[PDB]
Order: sequence, then C-alpha cells, then structure tokens
Amino acid sequence: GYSDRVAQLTVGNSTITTQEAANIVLSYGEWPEYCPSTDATAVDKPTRPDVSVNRFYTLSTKSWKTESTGWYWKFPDVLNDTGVFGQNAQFHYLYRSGFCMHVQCNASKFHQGALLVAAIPEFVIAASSPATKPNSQGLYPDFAHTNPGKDGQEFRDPYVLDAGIPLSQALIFPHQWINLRTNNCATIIMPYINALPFDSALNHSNFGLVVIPISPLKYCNGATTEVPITLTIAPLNSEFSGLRQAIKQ
Amino acid sequence: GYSDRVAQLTVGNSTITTQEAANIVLSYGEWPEYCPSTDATAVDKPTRPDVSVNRFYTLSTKSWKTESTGWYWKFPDVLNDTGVFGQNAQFHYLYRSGFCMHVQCNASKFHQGALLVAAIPEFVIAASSPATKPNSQGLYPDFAHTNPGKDGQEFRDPYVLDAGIPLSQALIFPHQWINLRTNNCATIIMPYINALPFDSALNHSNFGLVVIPISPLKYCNGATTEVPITLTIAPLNSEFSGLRQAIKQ
Amino acid sequence: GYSDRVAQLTVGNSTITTQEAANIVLSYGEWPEYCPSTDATAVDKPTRPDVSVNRFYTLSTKSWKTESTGWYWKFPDVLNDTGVFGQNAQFHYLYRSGFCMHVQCNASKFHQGALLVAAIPEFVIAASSPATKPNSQGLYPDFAHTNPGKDGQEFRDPYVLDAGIPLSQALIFPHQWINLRTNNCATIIMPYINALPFDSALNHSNFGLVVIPISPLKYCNGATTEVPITLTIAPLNSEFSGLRQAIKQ
Amino acid sequence: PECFTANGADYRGTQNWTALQGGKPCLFWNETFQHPYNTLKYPNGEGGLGEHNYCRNPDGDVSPWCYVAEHEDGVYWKYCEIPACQMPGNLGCYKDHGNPPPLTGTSKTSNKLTIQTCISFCRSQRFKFAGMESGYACFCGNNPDYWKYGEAASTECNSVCFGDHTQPCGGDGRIILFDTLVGACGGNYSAMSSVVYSPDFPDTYATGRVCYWTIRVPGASHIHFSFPLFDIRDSADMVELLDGYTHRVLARFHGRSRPPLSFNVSLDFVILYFFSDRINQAQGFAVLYQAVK
Amino acid sequence: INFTNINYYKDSYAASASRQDFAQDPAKFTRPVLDAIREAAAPLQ
Amino acid sequence: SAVSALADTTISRVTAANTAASTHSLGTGRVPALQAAETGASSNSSDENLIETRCVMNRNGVNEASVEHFYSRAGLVGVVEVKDSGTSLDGYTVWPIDVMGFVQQRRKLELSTYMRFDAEFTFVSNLNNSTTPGMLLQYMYVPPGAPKPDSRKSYQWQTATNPSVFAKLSDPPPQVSVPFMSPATAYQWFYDGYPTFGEHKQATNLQYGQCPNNMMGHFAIRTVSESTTGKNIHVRVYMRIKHVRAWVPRPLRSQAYMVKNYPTYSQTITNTATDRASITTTDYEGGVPASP
Amino acid sequence: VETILEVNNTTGTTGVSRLLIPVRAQNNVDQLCASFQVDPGRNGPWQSTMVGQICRYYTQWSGSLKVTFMFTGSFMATGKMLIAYTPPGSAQPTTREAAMLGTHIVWDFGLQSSVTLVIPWISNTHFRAVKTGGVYDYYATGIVTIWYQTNFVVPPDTPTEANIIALGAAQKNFTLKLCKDTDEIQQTAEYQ
Ligand SMILES: CCCCCCCCCCCCCCCCCC(=O)O
Ligand SMILES: CCCCCCCCCCCCCC(=O)O
Ligand SMILES: *[C@@H]1O[C@H](CO)[C@@H](O)[C@H](O)[C@H]1NC(C)=O
Ligand SMILES: *[C@@H]1O[C@H](CO)[C@@H](O)[C@H](O)[C@H]1NC(C)=O
Repeated sequence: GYSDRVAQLTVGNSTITTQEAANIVLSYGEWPEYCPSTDATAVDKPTRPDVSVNRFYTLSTKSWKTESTGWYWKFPDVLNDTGVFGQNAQFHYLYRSGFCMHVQCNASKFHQGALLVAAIPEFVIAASSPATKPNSQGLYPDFAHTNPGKDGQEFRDPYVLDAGIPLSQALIFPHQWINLRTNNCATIIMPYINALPFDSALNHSNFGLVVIPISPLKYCNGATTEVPITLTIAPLNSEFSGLRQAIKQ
Repeated sequence: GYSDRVAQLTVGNSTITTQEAANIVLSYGEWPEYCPSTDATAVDKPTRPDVSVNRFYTLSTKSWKTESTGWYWKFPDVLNDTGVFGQNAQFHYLYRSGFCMHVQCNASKFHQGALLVAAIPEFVIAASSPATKPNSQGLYPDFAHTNPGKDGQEFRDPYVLDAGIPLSQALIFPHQWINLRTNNCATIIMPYINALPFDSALNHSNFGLVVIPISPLKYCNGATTEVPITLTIAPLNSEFSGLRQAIKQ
Repeated sequence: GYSDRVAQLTVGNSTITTQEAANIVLSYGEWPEYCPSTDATAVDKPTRPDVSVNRFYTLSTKSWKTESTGWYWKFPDVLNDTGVFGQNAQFHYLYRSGFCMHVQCNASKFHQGALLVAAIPEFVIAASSPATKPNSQGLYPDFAHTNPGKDGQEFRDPYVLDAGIPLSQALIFPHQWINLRTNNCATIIMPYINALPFDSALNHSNFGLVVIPISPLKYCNGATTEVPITLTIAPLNSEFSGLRQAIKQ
Repeated sequence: PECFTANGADYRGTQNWTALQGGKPCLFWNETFQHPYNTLKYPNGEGGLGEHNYCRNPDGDVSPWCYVAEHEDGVYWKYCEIPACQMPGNLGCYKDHGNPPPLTGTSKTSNKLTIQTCISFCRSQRFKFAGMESGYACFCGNNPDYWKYGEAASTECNSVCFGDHTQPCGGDGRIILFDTLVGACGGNYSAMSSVVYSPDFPDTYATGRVCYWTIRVPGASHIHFSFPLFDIRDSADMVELLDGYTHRVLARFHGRSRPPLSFNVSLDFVILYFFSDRINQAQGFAVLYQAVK
Repeated sequence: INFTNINYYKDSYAASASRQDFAQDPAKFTRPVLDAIREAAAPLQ
Repeated sequence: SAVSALADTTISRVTAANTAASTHSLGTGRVPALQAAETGASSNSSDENLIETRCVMNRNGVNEASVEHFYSRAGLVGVVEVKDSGTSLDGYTVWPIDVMGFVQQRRKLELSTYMRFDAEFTFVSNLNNSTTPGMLLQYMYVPPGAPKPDSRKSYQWQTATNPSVFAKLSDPPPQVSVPFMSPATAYQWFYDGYPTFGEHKQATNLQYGQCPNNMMGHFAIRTVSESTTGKNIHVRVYMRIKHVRAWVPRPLRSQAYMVKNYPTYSQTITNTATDRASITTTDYEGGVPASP
Repeated sequence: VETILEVNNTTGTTGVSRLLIPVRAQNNVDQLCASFQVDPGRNGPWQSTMVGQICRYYTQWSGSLKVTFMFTGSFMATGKMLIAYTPPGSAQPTTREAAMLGTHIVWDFGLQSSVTLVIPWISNTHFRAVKTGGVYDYYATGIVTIWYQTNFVVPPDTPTEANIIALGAAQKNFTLKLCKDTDEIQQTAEYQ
C-alpha cells in the first residue's frame, strides 16, 4: 500500500534505474495507447517502429543554479531531430505517441531545493510585452521560445509559466516534485492528448515539459556547486502515417 | 495453366502495373521470410518497419544504346541511402531482407533487343588486369565497382559478367529476359540468401542485379532513340537489429 | 467479369457489328420501356410499329478533322424525316421512345484522338452573345441550332457545350469515349426521359447527342486524312398516339 | 509623390488627420507619453517623429499611422489615409467582388508572400500588374480595368504580407495592385518621368544582382536624377549611372557616396547600373528621373 | 423525447421536409454499363 | 400508440464507407488499378486495392449531402417592388412567378433537369429604410388564367377563389406552403423544345426553351389602400423547396447568366478553372525538405 | 462520377485543350509531365469537376479522391508514367526520386487505356475545409505529379505528342459537410 523508492524503467534498449523515486505519475490515469479503429481517420497503415523509437532519449542537461528560473521543452519538438523517432517524425506527416518523461536531479543530503516537473498539454508560450500595437514584435514569442528544440528554453517568468497562468496552479497538470531531501527523479507517463487522432510532429507540440525550481537550490560552501538536471524522455506507442520526403521544419 | 501478361505488384504505398509481363521469377522457389527463431542468433528484438521500408523504390534509369554493355547493382548498396530503408540500414548493424526486383524497359513493336535481367547472389566483381604483381592496383576492383550505389555500374566485360564466369551460364541464377517483342518488364522475387541470418547492409552486398543486353537494341531511323531501362526494387520482409549511431559506409 | 470487345446489335432488320467496343452504356441503368398504364394519361391506344420504326438508322457522317469542334444532334429531330419513324412522328401528336445511339469512328493504330459521345437529356442550346438588350437576335439560338435535323450542328463552343455548362462535367450524362487506340464505337441505350409520358416528336427534343473531340485527331503524313464519324441510332419501344394529318414542323 | 516605400516609413508630409475628410485628428508625438512611440523614447528624429501631430510610421507598420484620442472603445491609434503616400509603383487599393477578377490571369497563394514575391511572380509571366490580396493571395494580369469594382481606401488594403509583415498585401475582398516593373532586375525606361527601384525593391535586394536600367527619353536634353531613397548602406553594393552611347561611368554611389539631390546629366540616354555583393544586403534605392526636353 | 414531423394541416404538402429517407444509389451514374466489370479484372479483355 | 412514430423523428446518422485493412499484392491477372474510361463507367478501384490501407470504421455523416438537405433552404426567388411614389403611383404590382431570376437559387436548381417539389414561400417585405410600419399588404396568388389586377381597387382583389395573404409589414414574414403545381410530373429547368408548333423562323426566337408547364402564374401584391401611400414596398420572396424529387443531374453552370429564361453566355467565355503559370507549377510551399 | 480535370489551365490554352495533359517523347529521363493540387475546392483543375463544384456548396469534405488518367495516344504509343500523390507538408517534388516516396502508381500504357490513382484520405482531421489558402493550407490535401517513369516511345510515322485526360471523382467514403453558398457565379443584377 505504498510506493517503493526503487524503480527501473525498461523501454527498448534503454533502462533507467532510480533508487530515490517518489512514484510514477500516470497522466490522467490513462496509459499511452495506439489509435483505435474507431478514433482513427487516416486510412494509411501506420508504422509502429516499436523498439527503434520507443526508448529513452537522454536529451538535455541543465545546470541548476541558485537564481535559475526553470526550463521547458516541447515533447515532439525535443525529439524531432534525434534518433529513429526524429526520422519517422520527419518522413511522416502524421504522428501520435505518448511519452515517459524522466527528469533526473541528484544532490547530496546537504543540498536543498524543490523542482516542479509538470507536463502541460498544449503549452502555448506567451510573450511579455508592454501595451503595444498588434504590429509589435514583443507581443508574440519567437520560434526559439515556441519550439526550443532539444536544448529547451530557460523560463523568463516562471511565476506565470510564460503563459499568463499562475505557476501555483500548474499542479492541475500531471506533475511531480523533485524534493532533494526526498527524491532525485520525477517520472510522468503521458498519453497522447489531442483533439485529433494524429498530428504533425513538426507543427504541433502536444505537451510542454516544465522543470521549475520552486524552492531555490541552496547549499553550503564545500558542497558540489554543479547540480545538473537531466531530461530523459521515452516515446510510448509511437505511430507514424503519411510517408513522404523528409521535412525538417 | 499459363502466365497472364498483366500484373500488378502492390507493396506498401507503391504499386507497379505491367501489361506485358512474362512471369514472376520466385528465386529458388522460396518467398522472402522473416528470420525464424531457430536460425536467429542475435538476441535483440529486430525492427520490422513493414510499410515504410518494404515498398518499391524506383532507383535508376539507364539509357539502353546499341553499344551498351549492361549495368549491375548491388541490392543493399543500391538502397542504403534511400528512404526509411536506408536510415534503418545505417542505424542498425544487422539487416536481412528479400527483394522484388522489377526492371522496366518498354519499346515500340518496331524496336528489337533482349536484356538478361539476373539476380546473382554474392556477385563478387572481378578486375581485368594484365599479368602483374599482387601490388598492382589493376588486380582488384575499386569501391565504385564493388558498391556502385544507386546509379549502378556499366559492365566492362559483360561476356564474363566482370567476374570471370561466362555470361552464358548466368541463367543458372534467378533470371528473366526482357525481349522487346514479348515483354517490357522482368520481375524477380529473391529471398534473403546468406550464410548468416543477419548481416551488415553496408559491408556485405547479398545480391548483384545485372541487366545485360544480349541481343543489341536495334531500330530504324524515326523510332524513339532513347529507350530507358528503369530499376524498381522493393525490400520484402526487412528486419534490422543492433541499433546504434547511423553509419554511412 | 469483363466487357467483350466484340458486339452485335440486332434491332429490326438492322444489325451493327463492332469488333473494338468498350461496353454498352445503359443510360441510368434503365432499359427503354413502353409507357405503363399507371404513368399514361392519353386514352387512345398507342401504335407500336415494332420492327418498322425500331431499327438502326444511319443518319449522318461527319469528317473528323484536327480543328473540329464537335457535333450535336437532337434525337427525335434527327429521325423526324426518316423512315417509318418519321411518318409516325408526323402523323401522331404524341410520341415516346428510347434509343440505341451507336457512334462509329474507326482509325488506324497510327492515328490518335478521343471523342466524347454523350447523350444529354433536355439539351437546351445556348447562344453566345455580347451584353445586349433582350431585343437582340444573338441572345437566342436560331432553329437551325436548336433542331439541327439529321445533318447535326457543328459545336461553336464545345468547351461550354453551347449551353453554358462546362464540357468537363458532361460526363455526368450517359457518355462513352471513342479513344482511337481503344475502341471505334460508342453505344448508349437511353430510355425515354421526360416529365411527360408522351410528347410531341416535333416540338420537343428529349435528348441531345454530342460527339466532341476532346483529344484532337492527330496523325502523320501518309495516314488516311479522312476519318469519318458516323451516327447510327435506333429507336427502342416507340409508341405513337394521337393520329391526325401529317405535320412536318 | 511623398512616400517612396511600401509601408510609408519615409513620410514627412504634414498631415495631422486620419483621413483628409471625415476622420480624427492626431495626437502630438511630443505629448503621447502614454504610448510606446513618442519624442522621449525617440529623442532625435527616429522615424520622422518630433513636435508635431503628423502621421508617421516609426514602428514599421503597413501604413503611416498616428495616435488618436482614445475615446471610442479603446481605439488609441488609426492608420492615416494619406493619398500622396502611395508608392510611385503602387496603382492603388481596389475592390474584389467575385469571379470576374480584377486581374484576369494567373494566381498564387504563398504563405511567404511579399509585395515583391507577387510582382516577381507576375513579371516572370510577362504580366503588367501584380495584385496582392488577403496577405497570401497573388494575382497577375494585363487587365487595364482592374478598377472594375471601384477604388478603395488605402487603409482597406492594410493586411500584412505573410512573408513580410511590414508591407501591405490587400485585405478581404481588397486587392492592392502594383506595376510589375517595380523591383525588376533591369528594364527599358523610355518615358518622361519614372521611379526606377532597386532589384526586388519592397524587399531587400538579393545578393549578386548585376542590373542595368536603360533610361532613354528620345528627345530630351537633360535628365534630372534624384534619389528619394538610398538605403544602400554597404561598400561593395554600388549604384552607378553609366552613360549611354559611351557606356562611361558618370556618378558612382555607395555607402559613403550618398547621392546629391539631383545628379543631372546632359545625355538623353543613361544606363542606371546596380551592383550587389554576396553579403550585407540593405533596403535598396529608389531613383527618380525627370526628362527636360 | 422528440415531438416533431407533425402536420397540422389536412393537406399533406404542408408538412415539413422529408428528411428521413437518405438513399444512395450511385451505380446508375457511376457504372451505367451492361457488362458488369469486376474491379480486379481488366475491363476490355 | 403512435408515440413510436414521434420517437423515430430525429435524423439518424448514415455513415460513410469504412476502409478495410489491406495487405500487399504480388501477382498477375489482378489489376484493380487498370480501368477503361471509354466504357463510360467511373473507376471501381478502391483504396484497399491500390495502397495498403488500415481499418477505418468511418463515422462521418453523409446525411447532409441528400437532395432534400441541399435544397430545403429558403433562397431569394423574387424581389417585387410595390411602387406607390413618384411617377409610379400604382400601389400594386403583378409579378411573374419565376425562380430563375437570382443566381444562387437558379444554379442549385439547374443541377437537375426535372424537379418535383412542394415549396414554402416566405415574403419578407419592408420599406426602403428597412422599416416595417404597420401597413396592410395583400399577397394574392394569380394562377395562370385568373384575371390579373389592374389597380389597387380592382375586383380581382376580392380573392373569392385565389389564394391571398393579408399581412402587415409589422407582422413576421408571411409564410405559406405551395404544392407541386404543374401540368407535368415535374418542373423542367431545361426544355429542349418549343411550346407551340410552327416554323420558329423569327429573328429573335424567344420561344425556344419556354415550357408553360413551369409558368405558374403571378403574385399580385398591393397595399390595401384607398389612395397613394407615397411609400415603395420591397417584397423579397424566399422559396424553400421541400419534398424534393430530382432527376437527370446536370453540370453546374460555369458561365455567368445573362437572362432569366434562356441559357445565354457571353462571347467572352470564362474558363471553369483559373489559369496558372504552367502545367507543372503548384503553389503549395510546404515545409523545408530534410535533404534536397 | 468521374469528370474531366482541367489540368492544362495555363495561359494561352483555350477551350477543350485545357482538359488535356500533353505527353510527348522525352529527350531526357525522369522528367515531369504535369502536376496539380488535389484540393477539390481550390481554384484550379478541380473546378472543372463535379466533385470540385459540389464541394464548393459545402464547407468541409472528407474521404478519398480518385483521378482516372486516360491515355489518348496511338495504339503504337507506349510509355510508363509515375503518378505520385505527395501528402501534405511537402511542396511539389522536384525529382521523381522525391515523388516516388509518396503514394504513387506506375502506369503502363496498353490495351486498358486508363489508370486510377486513388488519393487516399491522408489527413490529421476527420474533415478538410473546402476553403484553401492562407492559414487554410492547414487543410492542404497534397500534390499529384505525373512523371515519365520511362519515355513515350513510338514507332516511325506515329504522332510523338499525345494527351492524357484526367478524370477526377470521389471515392465511396467521400463525405461533405456544412452546406454553404458557392463562390462560382456572381450576380450584379436580377436576371430579366
Ligand atoms: C398567397 C401567395 C402564394 C404564393 C404562390 C407561389 C407559387 C409558386 C410556384 C412554384 C414555384 C416553382 C415553379 C417555378 C418554375 C418557373 C421557372 C422557369 O422555368 O422559368
Ligand atoms: C409528448 C410525448 C412525446 C413522446 C415522443 C416519443 C419519444 C421517445 C423517447 C425516446 C427517444 C427515441 C430514441 C431512443 O430510443 O432513445
Ligand atoms: C495640423 O498642423 C497645421 C500646421 O500648420 C495646423 O495649422 C493645423 O491646425 C493642424 N491640425 C490639427 C487637426 O492639429
Ligand atoms: C509639442 O510641440 C508643439 C509644437 O512646438 C507645441 O505647440 C506643443 O505645446 C508641444 N507639446 C508638448 C507637450 O511639449
């Protein structure tokens, strides 16, 4: 009737071991599933390259600092140029997949801090601008902020999630904390959420992956200053339809 | 009890229609099959990207001339940089697949000529050199002749298949003629032949694909001079194991 | 499960043999029938001169040229002065009949071109006029264009069928192509279509019979220049009521 | 002609009114501190702004605008319908009602459409006119009657081009028509007065343009060459006024060679030359010649 | 609970539209031929 | 009882054709792609037999493409101005009933050759300034042969047998159900013939295509007034075609109409398709190719 | 019902010639014969089709399309064409090697003179808006390009340029939605 602190996540040829894990958040209680015949609309037979694309891709490592605001990734965009997933995402017009997001941040028992690892469906990034005409560039975020790639994007205003919504209510989304005294990893299994059965992996980013320090990383002199935060994600039940020439963006 | 001249070959999203077809050569009476558990040695789960790689790739068009000697391709090498097959062939160490080679050469009822379309397993290309020391470069074929790519390689001595073996006995291999008065296509379905269940798609070329004009293309003035020869091949039952970084050559 | 290229159409003392026939279009899936008692309104006993009027009348031969626009006939009008059908059509006020339109155009295997043989119910012929007052003569077609007789009428604007409707959608009507590489005849069996069970063969033309060259007749020097197009039609289930003095127009 | 740019970001023309008739007055720039564009955030010029209520385009919008008194429902600015701000190649904003189109010809929808990508599309097919509409639609035609549905206010064609949001590309049912000579890589100019532009003028001139404009007024004595716009800030990219019969350089202009107000020539046959490096492309130039018989 | 398609007048043509008899028979326009041609078969053999 | 009928009154969803799962086919004699368009038959090739398809249990409703739903929509069929001001102090107007005066209704009707239908005619009447003062109007249907009114006071407005609707402008739009009124089994938007016998050698030839089976009389509208009202009333007639039976589908009109009762196109023929630069030029930019 | 696609909707081409896809003997290999977008309601070749005109009376469409190409050359004219449907996201393929990566059919001219290329319903949404252009290229259907798989080979004394007639129609799973008013004919005055 409890959650075991040890966990092993084996997907494909990738395996993730954690010895200080809180639990595994199954987003909205729904495992990732393949598109049923009732919900499908595209007639082409989808490709399900099970083990070549459904596997853990360690994508980015961000150095947690005392004044760090946080980072966000867009799930399809963060894997669109990586591995056989990226190739299928480029060669195919349609794509659907869940994911198993695994954020890793280990620190000594003398460090402190708390990250909020949340998976935000349809994470539309806002721009912070003064009162200006709709002609103004500052009213709308550039592409580097909407699709940060694999490197992610440092939050400008994590208090409002760079979306005008309060960070305090970001816990309405499938979330997990990395409290350094408690756990060093946060696992979120997110099913494919979209008003469409399939969608373009290049145009549309289904989920945002926010890692925001709520309690700032504090430690004493002599502790290891560099405390990294690693994002390992794994597609789950990846389908691809609409084969054509490979399209980058 | 006869072979119908019309044929349609539907593999993946590709479909090949022919209205003047001799038959379909099933090489050695064996359809391409996936590697059984008894014959397999690699323990990794193979990827079988059925419709993304098993499909007709129209790869090369060679202009048949009166003095043309012939052309040869190496089946894995001819697809190693094309489509999702090439990507799987580069990302995976191991590969096995049959193919459905479809050579197309149409000409008017006033043209004449006969091609020999044969699929030669382990088509080791020979070099034609004078009596020289083993130090000599001419004793061994360069890589452009061993792995001609998708463009193929024009035969230097089609009489000996550039292999020291008489072309007249090349009919011991799975073959088909394109006799311009009879048919305009030659289809050969070749199963995976190798002393190994899987093999490197980059190092090892399992089959050679020779198209040699035995009866030279003759026509009269006013007929269409350009008489092309098109090679459309389709992998069949393609497996790939040993995922790693993509390796070109 | 196929259409035999040979066909013989025996109606009355007329027989039409074709050895390169596509099929026989049964217009709207309805064979010509005699007027049932439920649909009839006229009380006089109709005359059904079966074999004297229901027979193939070869009516017109038009020379297909490279710049030819096409020709159209009006089915009752094209037979109103021919044979015992014409006499019954003149002596009787009421008339109803289907027809078996058979267009014939044979050319060598070195000719090319494609006719669109369509049977258009209620083929109201339009006039092509500049913006003018309703007093203007050009706004309305003369009688030679509305009822061309047996000679037919050369299309002025076959692109719009001389009716303001696009020729490209004329395939919504019971149609058949004469593709010179494929067939030399087009047969359309059209039932009597009218909002009335019977109608005047002189005033009302139930169907138009268009023969438009879509792909222009091209050939090389030495081929037979004169490539005729012959219209043989046969009334089917011809009834005539309302006997009186013979009326021409 | 007061404006020689597509967006009106060259207008200094003394119009303190949204429209010449039936509009709203403009708020002074030295008094509009409630808003981003004023004389405090832009001290020295910086967009024709100053101590005046004149319409300006400092933000690179599609048309010269001005701040209006915010009363209606928060509308605190309005585009100015400056009739003299029409680009010398801009034939106007016209209505598009239906299927007999203003420009009967070829069409093109481009999510990267600019004014020049439409003109270049029409010029490649020997069309005289190029009409942008709805920000993405491009229409070509030789129709001298593109006004068959009546003219429209320039502000009715203020939809941003999908490829360059600083340029007007028409609107819903409104088509902005340009003469396809604008931004051509050369051409023959036999006319009294014409405003020859840089290659691909509403956009930035491409890298590697070697263009030759033939300006021969058959009967003129002097040609008054004026440059109302010379955003040619670079070194290799130069604009030369080569002679005619002799093909000799008469005046070479580049970054630190900005042209005089009138480099008049006594030859009735001048060849406007343009050069472009492989890098450092700028907004271009807009020359204006006036032949005096 | 649906309460519609009710005629309040003695004349049947005063009723609402007949929107419950969707029938699709395209063969009279798409395959108006005498010889039924199988899909897998070459039509003109 | 009949409560079972009231239960099955909502429109049931008829779905589109499902796609079956298909595999690869490598053989001879089976050519579902090869067709013969000369036969006049559309291709019977299915998606399953040309590509490897999946199982798509299609639930898209095809019910809206019915002839009833396509036609049961009130469109403008007539604008009748009851002129009672200025030079035209009539106070009445007799309007020839024709549904081919406006392009939107006319083009939809001419999709079919014969149409047998009942109609729901609605009259949306108002002044020039869009206002609807209480002003009594009389919309009298004058069938073919009934005497047409020649004034606002004439005896024909007694409507002892003619159908007539009295409604003020302030009332909601008068709406009536018109049956299938025609001597023929169906109306005929295209009549390849002449109404009368004869030679038809007139310079104008106005009678071609004029079928009196469609001429259903006049709509006489008057202000119920004793003198001039000084106000012109614009009566817009909207016809909703119900109980539709369509026959012989036709190509949709491509040329702009020029007259009401005749197909007549300009000498400047407009192409059905808009012109493009070349037969190999498509204006779809797509995305950036991975490796050109 | 299959109706003629106006694929030769080019400047200068007038009349019935706009309904023909010209095919001729090529001096080079792997060349492009013709291309056209497969958006039924887009101003282009599909306007000439019954499906493309009935689509315009509706806002959203769904289902597979079908283009039956009929070769109208001489019996002695032989040739193989690659007709490829490129799903959305890609522009018109610049080479046949790029086009053969999509849904394609290799058409062999012969006794059967017609080939059918099904444009499969490859869409992210259940329906595509009939309106195209601008942000509505989200509902782009794709591009159909006709390539010379082999040449157009003819014997002597035979025409070297023939025509392919495209016949566009809708598959059995075709569906329309949200009846609207077409934008095909405009009216400025009541027809008198
Ligand atoms: C009280 C007012 C009642 C209104 C009576 C309206 C009667 C309408 C007649 C039915 C309309 C359909 C037939 C129209 C055919 C005419 C078109 C034509 O062929 O020119
Ligand atoms: C005033 C009472 C009218 C009753 C009309 C019958 C309605 C039946 C209710 C069930 C609706 C039918 C569909 C169903 O069975 O769920
Ligand atoms: C516009 O400026 C001119 C400058 O002379 C001035 O006379 C005029 O009153 C101004 N109009 C408005 C509305 O400010
Ligand atoms: C702005 O400048 C004008 C022109 O000199 C002047 O009349 C006005 O008072 C100035 N306003 C302010 C707020 O400085």
